[PDB]
Amino acid sequence: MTGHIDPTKEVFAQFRANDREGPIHMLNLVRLRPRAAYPDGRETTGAEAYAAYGRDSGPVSERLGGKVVWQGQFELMLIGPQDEHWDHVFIAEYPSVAAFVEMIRDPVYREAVKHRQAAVEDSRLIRLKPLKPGK
Amino acid sequence: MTGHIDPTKEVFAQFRANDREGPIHMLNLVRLRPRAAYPDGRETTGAEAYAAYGRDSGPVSERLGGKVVWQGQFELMLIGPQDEHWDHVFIAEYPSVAAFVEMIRDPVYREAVKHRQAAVEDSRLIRLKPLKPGK
Ligand SMILES: [Cl-]
Ligand SMILES: [Cl-]
Repeated sequence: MTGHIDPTKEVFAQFRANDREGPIHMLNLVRLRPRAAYPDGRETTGAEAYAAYGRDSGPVSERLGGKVVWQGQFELMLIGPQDEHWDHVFIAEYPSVAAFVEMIRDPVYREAVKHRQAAVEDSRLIRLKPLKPGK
Repeated sequence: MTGHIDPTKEVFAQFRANDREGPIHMLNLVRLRPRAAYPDGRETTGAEAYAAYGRDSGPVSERLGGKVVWQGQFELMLIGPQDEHWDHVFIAEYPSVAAFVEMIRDPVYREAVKHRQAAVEDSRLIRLKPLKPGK
């Protein structure tokens, strides 16, 4: 897959534009590459690289209010194409758009994400407003 | 569009094949038609048809242990293609694979789902095993 790894500048501007007060839930669908694509040639698995991203970004996220509020192990694409499969599926909550922006501006995060860039073959990051589960 | 609306028979077999004990979380991503595509030709919005699906399927789901455990309003595809957007995004929990199979076999559900078939332009239905949110 030549898939989607990073957000575009235009769409991130849209993210920041919609700054309504309230938590944001970030649904992540991540397909990891078998071999990590670092610029230096280093040879490691996508999983190992994604782990490093996690290890190094965790504290920044935690400090600014991020928390993983749901996580699941992928078992089956019951409706959808079979070429779609995800290795990590989770929802991260942040208490504000501003918290998320501060995370992605953090110098420590900006280094950690270099690992994500090397790790991810394809992904989705869907921004949602949480609802009371009654439609 | 030619999206994915229903599960294929082969993939549903795989779903039933994996009958490990424990709840299942079903992540639904649903894109609705502007105009519902029933056999009748009747004019209703996709939203109206999906409403009817929910209305008539709710009791069956409830009776067999189904519950919506998380639900969100789509705000932005931050990472991914901009043509991907979803009108309904939620996670339904069932206590077993069998509970879910009994739902989709229920004759009341089998009529309700006709509304889903009319409503949905494209969708994903991802089966997950819930994890304790620590990687
Ligand atoms: Cl996130
Ligand atoms: Cl479901």
